Amino acid sequence: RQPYAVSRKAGHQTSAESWGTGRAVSRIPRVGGGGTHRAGQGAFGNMCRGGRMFAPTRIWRKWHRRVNVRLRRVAVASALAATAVPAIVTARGHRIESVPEFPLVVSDSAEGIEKTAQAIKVLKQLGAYADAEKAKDSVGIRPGKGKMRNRRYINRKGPLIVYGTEGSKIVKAFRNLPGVDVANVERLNLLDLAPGGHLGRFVIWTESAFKKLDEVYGSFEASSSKKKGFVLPRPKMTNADLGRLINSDEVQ
Amino acid sequence: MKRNPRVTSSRRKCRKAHFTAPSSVRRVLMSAALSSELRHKYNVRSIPIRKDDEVQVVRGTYKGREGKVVQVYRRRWVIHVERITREKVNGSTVNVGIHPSKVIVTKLKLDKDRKALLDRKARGRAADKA
RNA sequence: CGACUCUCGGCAACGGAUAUCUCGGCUCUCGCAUCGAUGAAGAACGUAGCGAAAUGCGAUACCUGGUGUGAAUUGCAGAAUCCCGUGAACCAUCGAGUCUUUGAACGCAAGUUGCGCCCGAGGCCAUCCGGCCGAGGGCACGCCUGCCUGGGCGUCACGC
RNA sequence: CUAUCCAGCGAAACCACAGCCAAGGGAACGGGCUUGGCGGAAUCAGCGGGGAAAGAAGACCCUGUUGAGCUUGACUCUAGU
RNA sequence: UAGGAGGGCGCGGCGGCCGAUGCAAAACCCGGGGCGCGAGCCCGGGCGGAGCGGCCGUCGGUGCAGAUCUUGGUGGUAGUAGCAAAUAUUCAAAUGAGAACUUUGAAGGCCGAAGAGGAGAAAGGUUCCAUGUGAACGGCACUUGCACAUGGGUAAGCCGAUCCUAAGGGAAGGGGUAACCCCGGCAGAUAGCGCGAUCACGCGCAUCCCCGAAAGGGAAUCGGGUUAAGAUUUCCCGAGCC
RNA sequence: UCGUUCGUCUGACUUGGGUAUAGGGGCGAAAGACUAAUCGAACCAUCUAGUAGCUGGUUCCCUCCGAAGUUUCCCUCAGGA
RNA sequence: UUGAAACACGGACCAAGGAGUCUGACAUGCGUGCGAGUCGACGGGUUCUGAAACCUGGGAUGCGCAAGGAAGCUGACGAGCGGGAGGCCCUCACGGGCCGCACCGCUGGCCGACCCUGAUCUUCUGUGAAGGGUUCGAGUUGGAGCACGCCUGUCGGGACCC
RNA sequence: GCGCGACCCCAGGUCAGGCGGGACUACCGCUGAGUUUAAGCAUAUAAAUAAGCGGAGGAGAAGAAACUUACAAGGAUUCCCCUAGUAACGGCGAGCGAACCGGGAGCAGCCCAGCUUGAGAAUCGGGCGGCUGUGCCGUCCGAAUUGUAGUCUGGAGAGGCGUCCUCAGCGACGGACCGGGCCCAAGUCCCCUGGAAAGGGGCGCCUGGGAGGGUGAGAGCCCCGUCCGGCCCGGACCCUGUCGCCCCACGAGGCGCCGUCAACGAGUCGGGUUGUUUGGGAAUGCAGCCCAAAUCGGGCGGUAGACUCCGUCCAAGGCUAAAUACAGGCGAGAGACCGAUAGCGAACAAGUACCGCGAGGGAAAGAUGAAAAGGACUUUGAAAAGAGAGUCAAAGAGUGCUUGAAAUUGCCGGGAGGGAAGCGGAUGGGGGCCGGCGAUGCGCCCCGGC
Ligand SMILES: [Mg+2]
Ligand SMILES: [Mg+2]
Ligand SMILES: [Mg+2]
Ligand SMILES: [Mg+2]
Ligand SMILES: [Mg+2]
Ligand SMILES: [Mg+2]
Ligand SMILES: [Mg+2]
Ligand SMILES: [Mg+2]
Ligand SMILES: [Mg+2]
Ligand SMILES: [Mg+2]
Ligand SMILES: [Mg+2]
Ligand SMILES: [Mg+2]
Ligand SMILES: [Mg+2]
Ligand SMILES: [Mg+2]
Ligand SMILES: [Mg+2]
Ligand SMILES: [Mg+2]
Ligand SMILES: [Mg+2]
Ligand SMILES: [Mg+2]
Ligand SMILES: [Mg+2]
Ligand SMILES: [Mg+2]
Ligand SMILES: [Mg+2]
Ligand SMILES: [Mg+2]
Ligand SMILES: [Mg+2]
Ligand SMILES: [Mg+2]
Ligand SMILES: [Mg+2]
Ligand SMILES: [Mg+2]
Ligand SMILES: [Mg+2]
Ligand SMILES: [Mg+2]
Ligand SMILES: [Mg+2]
Ligand SMILES: [Mg+2]
Ligand SMILES: [Mg+2]
Ligand SMILES: [Mg+2]
Ligand SMILES: [Mg+2]
Ligand SMILES: [Mg+2]
Ligand SMILES: [Mg+2]
Ligand SMILES: [Mg+2]
Ligand SMILES: [Mg+2]
Ligand SMILES: [Mg+2]
Ligand SMILES: [Mg+2]
Ligand SMILES: [Mg+2]
Ligand SMILES: [Mg+2]
Ligand SMILES: [Mg+2]
Ligand SMILES: [Mg+2]
Ligand SMILES: [Mg+2]
Ligand SMILES: [Mg+2]
Ligand SMILES: [Mg+2]
Ligand SMILES: [Mg+2]
Ligand SMILES: [Mg+2]
Ligand SMILES: [Mg+2]
Ligand SMILES: [Mg+2]
Ligand SMILES: [Mg+2]
Ligand SMILES: [Mg+2]
Ligand SMILES: [Mg+2]
Ligand SMILES: [Mg+2]
Ligand SMILES: [Mg+2]
Ligand SMILES: [Mg+2]
Ligand SMILES: [Mg+2]
Ligand SMILES: [Mg+2]
Ligand SMILES: [Mg+2]
Ligand SMILES: [Mg+2]
Ligand SMILES: [Mg+2]
Ligand SMILES: [Mg+2]
Ligand SMILES: [Mg+2]
Ligand SMILES: [Mg+2]
Ligand SMILES: [Mg+2]
Ligand SMILES: [Mg+2]
Ligand SMILES: [Mg+2]
Ligand SMILES: [Mg+2]
Ligand SMILES: [Mg+2]
Repeated sequence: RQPYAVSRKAGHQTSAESWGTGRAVSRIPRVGGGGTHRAGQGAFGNMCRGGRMFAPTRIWRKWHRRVNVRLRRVAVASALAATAVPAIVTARGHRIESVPEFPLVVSDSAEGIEKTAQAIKVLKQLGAYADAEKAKDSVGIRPGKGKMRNRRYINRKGPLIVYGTEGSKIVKAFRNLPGVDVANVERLNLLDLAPGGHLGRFVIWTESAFKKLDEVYGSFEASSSKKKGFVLPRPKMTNADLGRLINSDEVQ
Repeated sequence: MKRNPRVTSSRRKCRKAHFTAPSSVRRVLMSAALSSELRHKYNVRSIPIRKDDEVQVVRGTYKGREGKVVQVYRRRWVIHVERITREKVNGSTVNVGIHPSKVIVTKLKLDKDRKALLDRKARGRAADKA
């Protein structure tokens, strides 16, 4: 975010002064002088026309908030897992109905592609082009004030392409496509993996990138990640199947 | 998406630039498209419109009306074409306004400068496709 | 049945809320370093075929010149040679120019277009081979380096 | 000469809602409440009983750890001498 | 009641999802139908003519009846209070759409000259004069005007300013001052040197620069004509003066 | 401000223009008078949104719980712990 | 306000605007992450819609991990009891027994300020076997903390508005 | 009846030059409050702040220890984090409040004065002339010996000796950075609606380009642009990349030894006292006055004092990038900001109109339509206007014109009323409105076909 604030001097560029009592008018400061309609009018008050606002906004508001380095990594881990669950990728709105398998890993030959047309064929050979269809079809003008605040068009989210090898070209084949995002494997972002705060981004992994995941995040073992001071989080419940536990022989 | 961090993507500035452009800049903005026959012949898509060109309206209520350019009235972002008129209430005749992006230039007013300008634009469109 | 008052509805007024906008504002970030005695910032008066303001300009006065572009400016009128070219334009841009009266403001002043002095290209006669009206241009203050002119037994030398 | 009536022109103060009384009770003097008296469209000119009428965040008095002008044997300083 | 908490409703953005709309979006209007204890919500009809809504998360300049609240608009009061100083108007005619209010003539009155007359200084700035004029304005009215529009109009050797000094002001060197600024007699090769000379030199230098009066001091003009509007003395005629 | 009536009118008289004195300063035949409708300290801007234990106001719904005017100390008694 | 329909004040009407906010410190509660640790908050690297994101350092930066003394200084030698949720053993079972978390109560040991004490050793002024105390500590005999986020409260700030 | 030379002063419209004033964001110097807080108030705080007076630059200021520390010590300046709300200061109250260490950003050090040309001012300015011209050369005047140049700056240095080791410039082409001009993908194909297609349906295409804007309604393909880059023109540059010629020295420097020398800033330091300032406490800096130094000497080691030792540095002259700051200027780019009573006072001929003698004060006011197509003509009227008509998708969108709320007002229709009206519960009468306002289907069956 960028800060916003009113002018520090706004509403305070008059020599206005209270008439006091005894003149059958309220005690608000008033513009003195004469010869214009401004004379005798109220000033400086948040109720007055032309006054300053109550508690004027300042640029030393707390715009940026800090999150622990470890809590950031934990949340990325949870987001990645949910990308591998078809029910959650469905529920978050992605059309995944002709995709062969989740996780969706495509060969490294995709890496070298060049054109938006080339990228379109790749999405067709997967079951991915339908989700990209919805993103492009959903583009319209943003209702409200944002359409005049340089945010004129909005759309849906498509799939997210993750590549592994730095310096590739699929960055440039996919960027014209609305909804479609590209990421490098080492530096994934929570804002892409769970956009809107909702779990289940549709991810197309390259074979180059899917094999680096174990390098990047490691396992339930100390000092296995590429990250330092990090170990994958363990759940409070080893198997979440209430069906299996409640209807096991031991409990019944 | 833009790459040059010196061109503005702001609605406010881009509009100001358009509506406060000088005359030498409105010549480019008030540009028209070549006809299918001329695009085929000169390998250029669109050109800045000229005094003595010949056009054909392709969008207005006057769609399918051909005529000669008689005035490129840049101050109103408009061109008047010969016989593209209506009559006032008193019976006088006035020329109606056409924006250059709603006509096709069916015939070119060719000069030394226009021939060189067609060359430069033609050298370009081929310099990428080839 | 009526008048008046109150009230409900429809229509018409009054007024400018609401909605939808926006060449404006506000905030953050970035780059750069450029006023003046070679007369600045500011003030005044002028200036267009038709203009008062704003914008622009300075008696070359909404401009001159060069360069780029390449056919308009436009509210009306007119020249339009300005159209395969030294070439339109309330065009862009900048090297050549112009730049009234003032203002630190500088010959003295100032509720004054007041009051001096100096130079002087150009022209007239002869009261000289000088004098008369001159176009233009000087004459503030403090200071530095040099210079010219000069002063004082301040210290000397040499004399008379 | 006004006021008055006519043609033309044409404000402002004020305004919770209003506007007939008697007694009672009530923040101990009601236009509204309680109980009685009553009570009939719409208008004109006056009048100063009432609206505890208008005007003005009582100037009297008190309070405030609010002032200011002035004085001095108040406290703390200071120009001058 | 004061006070505390929970669960909701509503407004505007941001990240996401799901959608409406030129076969009519938002806003607004209604004696239209309903839902909810309620905040509110849904639909109908109309008007309008291009945008809008619901859900999850999140965020905020987020909900009005008051504050002698702020700004704007609007009533009753009310066709009411009121239009009453300076003696005063009347008759015909012209004009005009329209005359108590303009114009001409006649009559009756007033100012009564320390004037309601004729001219100026200050201050104003075109109000001056002609022609025309829809609105507004001239607290009734108007053909009218000190209004509006378009034009025109201010002529100097002799009137002034300009020159001189008054009270007084500013001021160079110097004194003070952190500096802006403050001090003029303090006396400094005081600013300026003046005069005779040029064909060069001589003399003298005393209380000393500037500003300051359209009523003080002061080179010089009178009479007769002339304009829609300039002049008694600025223009014309004549006659003079410095 | 107006009407009538009054005071003075050769003087310490009336008056124009010029000039001098500027804010804890001026000027005062003295009334705290006057210093541009402002005077027991002018006016303008800023410090400044000065401080207020004091007055006024403080914006949606439902559901649930629900007081105190008493103790001690305080230049404390309209306040606070 | 003890008390308002008040002969208490404000309110003619309508529209729009109009008042507990932002920030810093602290505290309790709650949520998240890690845990004797925990923060990457000044930087660096990298990042092609991102001033974003992502990586890196810390072997000692902050807070915590140890306290008592004004200071010089010294610095925790290892806990029992009563009641206890819950588990287990016994009984036909009612009843009994065993172990007993948190928490409440009770009595102690140890560290330190102050007092008291003194075998041995020793560099003669130090050490400290033993033995202590109606004294004092925000101590120890339970490692629980650190970071972020939100409400509320106190305070500083124009500080709910005039 | 002299003429001298120098000293100190003159006056010059002398030759040539440089000074003053303007702007306020950030920077340097001075001067300097009170409101306020302490629940009063005076020291204190507000504050070494506002106002006042000056001076600069693109940054400024500071800067190379007369520094810290007490350690195995470090090593110019500035800025960030930490130290730290700490030591301290304080009616020890309210409150206030740094630095060292450590970690980062950025790093760079220099030059004078003095004993030291004396066979010799070797230095410098100006006029004039010339040329290769930001300078060099010749010459004539002058400054300066009361001292210009060269050496030298404590880390040193002068000397002496010594195998040794080190040194001169201009070309040529460029690379980078800087400004500018141009060129660059794809549908306006078919039907419908519409005033307008940029909307819907069909069929296609571009995409390293689906940022943005314009065009008669949501346009990637209509236009400008955007991506990838291509081209042509002009600069400043003093940075380095390579080819060419020129070859650096007996001068200076480095390095090895030597011990003889070894110069180092004065009304200044330092002390007293006064006032101010500071966290600085027997006194942190600064300033007035008084006293007033030293050269086995001087300044420090955060409690005043004397002595012994120890650590440490060398003031009184000067220059010095970078890292930092930046409500002004100019040129940009953005935004979870405002949407005409909001946002700057000003979206508009806004610091305008207007007010005040003045210093100063200071508004209101945006939106026809896609296009003026801005309403010819007839008729009534003195006119303004009206009634017909005309334009438009529309004027009932008619030049303060998108929408067009409320208060308040007029007309038409309806309803009720004995000194208020409105209101809450009941219901009765009128209205007005409600067809998901209210059903006609399901099971046995008999055909007659699907
Ligand atoms: Mg009143
Ligand atoms: Mg404002
Ligand atoms: Mg009448
Ligand atoms: Mg009674
Ligand atoms: Mg009453
Ligand atoms: Mg009764
Ligand atoms: Mg009656
Ligand atoms: Mg009456
Ligand atoms: Mg009465
Ligand atoms: Mg009253
Ligand atoms: Mg009172
Ligand atoms: Mg008290
Ligand atoms: Mg007092
Ligand atoms: Mg005393
Ligand atoms: Mg907001
Ligand atoms: Mg608010
Ligand atoms: Mg209201
Ligand atoms: Mg209320
Ligand atoms: Mg009347
Ligand atoms: Mg009267
Ligand atoms: Mg007389
Ligand atoms: Mg006249
Ligand atoms: Mg009238
Ligand atoms: Mg004079
Ligand atoms: Mg005179
Ligand atoms: Mg005179
Ligand atoms: Mg004559
Ligand atoms: Mg009287
Ligand atoms: Mg008399
Ligand atoms: Mg008399
Ligand atoms: Mg007088
Ligand atoms: Mg006088
Ligand atoms: Mg008295
Ligand atoms: Mg306040
Ligand atoms: Mg009270
Ligand atoms: Mg009472
Ligand atoms: Mg009463
Ligand atoms: Mg009261
Ligand atoms: Mg009232
Ligand atoms: Mg509101
Ligand atoms: Mg740590
Ligand atoms: Mg126990
Ligand atoms: Mg215990
Ligand atoms: Mg607060
Ligand atoms: Mg001082
Ligand atoms: Mg303050
Ligand atoms: Mg106080
Ligand atoms: Mg107080
Ligand atoms: Mg006080
Ligand atoms: Mg200041
Ligand atoms: Mg410097
Ligand atoms: Mg700490
Ligand atoms: Mg302080
Ligand atoms: Mg194109
Ligand atoms: Mg189409
Ligand atoms: Mg568009
Ligand atoms: Mg293009
Ligand atoms: Mg001191
Ligand atoms: Mg320096
Ligand atoms: Mg505004
Ligand atoms: Mg305003
Ligand atoms: Mg319509
Ligand atoms: Mg309309
Ligand atoms: Mg529209
Ligand atoms: Mg309208
Ligand atoms: Mg209404
Ligand atoms: Mg009726
Ligand atoms: Mg009823
Ligand atoms: Mg009923």
